[PDB]
Amino acid sequence: VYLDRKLLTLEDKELGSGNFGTVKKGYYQMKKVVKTVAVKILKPALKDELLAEANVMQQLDNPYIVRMIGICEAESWMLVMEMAELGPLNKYLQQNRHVKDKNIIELVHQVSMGMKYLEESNFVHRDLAARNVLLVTQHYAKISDFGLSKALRADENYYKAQTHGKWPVKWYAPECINYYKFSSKSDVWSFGVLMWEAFSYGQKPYRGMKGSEVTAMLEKGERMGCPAGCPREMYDLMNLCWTYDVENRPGFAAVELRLRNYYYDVVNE
Ligand SMILES: Cn1cc(-c2cccc(-c3cnc(N)c(C(=O)N[C@H]4[C@@H]5C[C@@H]6C[C@H]4C[C@@](O)(C6)C5)n3)c2)cn1
Repeated sequence: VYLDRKLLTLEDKELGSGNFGTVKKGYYQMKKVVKTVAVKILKPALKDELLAEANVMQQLDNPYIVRMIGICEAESWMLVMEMAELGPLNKYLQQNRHVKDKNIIELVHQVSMGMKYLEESNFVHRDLAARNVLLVTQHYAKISDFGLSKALRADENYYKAQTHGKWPVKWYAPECINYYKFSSKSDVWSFGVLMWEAFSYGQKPYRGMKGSEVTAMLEKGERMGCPAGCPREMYDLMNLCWTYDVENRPGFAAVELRLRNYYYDVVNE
C-alpha cells in the first residue's frame, strides 16, 4: 500500500503534464525483476484526493483497469501505477490514423469489459473519456483516472454530487447535468461518447460548442453523426448508449455482450 522510496527509481523525462501535476516513467524494484511504472506526482485538499483515489484503485482487480502499485511520500506525494506505454487513446489515434476498425472495435470492447467489472463492483467512474483510456499495446487498453470515482452505498444505485465543480459536460449524461445523479448508466452514456471519439480518431466531440449548447442539442433529440468509416452496428450502439431515459438505457452487461458478438463476427474473415 505504501511504497519504499529506496526501491523507486524515477526518470527525468516527463511523459505528460497538467493541473493534476506531471506523470513520469519509473522503475519499482520487486522481489526479483524491476517493473516499469507510471508515477503521478502531485504538484491539504490535494492530498485527500490522491489518497481517496488510491483507496478506490486498491479495491479494483481487472485486466482492463490500470492497477495501483502503491503510494509514496517524498518531496511530493506520488501515486505509482502500472505503465501504459502507448499513452492516451485519443492522442494515440490522432497520430496513427491507419488503425483499422477491427482494431478500434477490439479496444472499445476491452473498455466495455473493464466498465462491466466496475459496474459489477458498484463503482461509478464519472470521468470516462478517450483521454482516460491508456494503451499498453495497440491491442490492449486500460481504463485510468479514478480521481472522480465513487464506491456506491450498498443501498443506493447512484451517487449524488453536492458541488458543481469543473465538469467535462460533453461526456456527461442528462441526469448528471440536471439532477447531479451519477450511476453506472451515466458511465454508459460517457462510453457512447468514448466510442464516437475512438472511431473519430481522437477528434473532440461536439466541436465548437459550449456545454449549454450541447445540452440544448440533446434536449431536441439530436445526437452526433456517424464517423467516417464507422460500421453501422457500432453507431447504433453509440445511439443506444445516448438514450435520454436512464431506465431504458442499457447497462454494461448488455453493452459488452453487444460488443463481444459483433467483434467475433467481424473476425474470422
Ligand atoms: C496528459 N498526457 C499523459 C500522457 C502519457 C504519456 C505516456 C504515458 C502515460 C501513462 C502511462 N501509464 C499510466 N498508468 C498513466 C496514468 O495513469 N496517467 C494518469 C491518467 C489520469 C490523469 C493523470 C495521469 C495522466 C492522464 O493523462 C490524466 C491519464 N499514464 C501518459 C500524455 N499526455
